[PDB]
Amino acid sequence: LAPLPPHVPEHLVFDFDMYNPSNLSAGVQEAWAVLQESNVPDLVWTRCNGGHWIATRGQLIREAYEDYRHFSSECPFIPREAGEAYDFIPTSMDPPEQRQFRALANQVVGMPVVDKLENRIQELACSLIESLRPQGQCNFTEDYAEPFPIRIFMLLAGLPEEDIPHLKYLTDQMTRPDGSMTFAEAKEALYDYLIPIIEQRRQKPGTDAISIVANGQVNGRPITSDEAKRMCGLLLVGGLDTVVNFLSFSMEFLAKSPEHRQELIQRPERIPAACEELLRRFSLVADGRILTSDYEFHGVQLKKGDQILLPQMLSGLDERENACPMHVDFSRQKVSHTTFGHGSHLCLGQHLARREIIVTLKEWLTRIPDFSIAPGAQIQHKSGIVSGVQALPLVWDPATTKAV
Ligand code: HEM
Ligand SMILES: CC1(C)[C@@H]2CC[C@@]1(C)C(=O)C2
Ligand SMILES: [K+]
Ligand SMILES: [Xe]
Ligand SMILES: [Xe]
Ligand SMILES: [Xe]
Ligand SMILES: [Xe]
Repeated sequence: LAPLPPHVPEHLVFDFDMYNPSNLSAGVQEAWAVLQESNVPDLVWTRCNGGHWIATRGQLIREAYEDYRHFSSECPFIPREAGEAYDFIPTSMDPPEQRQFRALANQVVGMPVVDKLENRIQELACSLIESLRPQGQCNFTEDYAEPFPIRIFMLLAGLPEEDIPHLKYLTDQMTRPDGSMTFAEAKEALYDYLIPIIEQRRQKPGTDAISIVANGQVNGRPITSDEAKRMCGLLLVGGLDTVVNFLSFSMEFLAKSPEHRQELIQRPERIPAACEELLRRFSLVADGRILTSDYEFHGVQLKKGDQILLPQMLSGLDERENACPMHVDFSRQKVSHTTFGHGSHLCLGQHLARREIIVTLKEWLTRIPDFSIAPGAQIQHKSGIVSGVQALPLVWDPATTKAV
């Protein structure tokens, strides 16, 4: 616990630990949702992880993401030493500077690229699920959730699959550190990996995502090698952690809810709507901003340099945004969330993520329509910048499946 700063009033101190929150055994989303009980203010300070503000309601989260002149992305991670070392592009830049790098990043993960990968995405999903289907069981996080999105990303980036354990280890240290590595060490290891590859693909340009970034232009002038490395590293982290973790929350839910499986089996055209409602309920990202100056925000004096967590996860769990927010309703009329962020840093990979989610749901429910959590298993979650599921043992009767 870190000393309460002079300017923070005692009545706003809620000691939430974003990397190990108290109620984690109830589920990670439920654990973060304690910040939205009736007694907790819209905006609290925690003395954990070096001390920082935490906006607890959607209205505040949205407002702060919109207002980049006060809430800068120059230092977006907690703790402060991670935020300070964080220099990925475009996330560590504010508009106007940030904008030129988004266009280039859209070339490698945008909707036209998803469209092109659509065949290989469908093929991999079907191939992984068919391999599992006759077994009547799997360790879902390791047997599908990791390989499906990771192999697609490695394909797109033109990187060998033998590199996956190394890269996955590093990305995990940046979002859910286990203590062995600081954020800055993990980041420099990722850069060290990328540097020779970026140099090779600048000499010998190809079709892969690293070539496209490394040989690209930003508003009409050549990207530097340094800029290319800082963008490629961001893309790697996005590719190796987000969808991986979200698939496991979604499948855990479906494994526990037969009526929700039945709804999608009966009406598969609802799968896109169900993806969105699962993105609200099992939102999993929480990063933030740093104050560029002293600023009074919703009755609370913030000091220049203060860090504020603006949990993208919380907005759609907010009762004030969505009635009965812990209930999953595929017919929910207005699904309101900030799962893919908000403002000028809106997720660039969201079209790829939705596609992978939708393809997974359709292809899993076609072949393995009925499945359950393995008898006796208690599923454990983990919290951090991106929250996750430690393991997800599933079982089914093969007699109920169908090869397609
Ligand atoms: C379930 C899947 C995903 C979720 C929930 C998610 C969430 C987010 C969020 C909340 C942000 C904004 C962060 C901020 O404002 O500081 C973001 C940005 C970003 N994401 Fe995603 N993401 C997902 C998948 C992906 C994938 C697969 C990629 C592929 C590389 C990706 C690439 C990016 C990039 C490049 C940005 C930065 C945009 C900018 O700073 O201008 N994301 N993501
Ligand atoms: C918070 C994010 C999900 C977003 C894309 C990858 C991630 C970990 C970042 O550093 C920016
Ligand atoms: K920084
Ligand atoms: Xe990518
Ligand atoms: Xe990349
Ligand atoms: Xe899923
Ligand atoms: Xe389905």
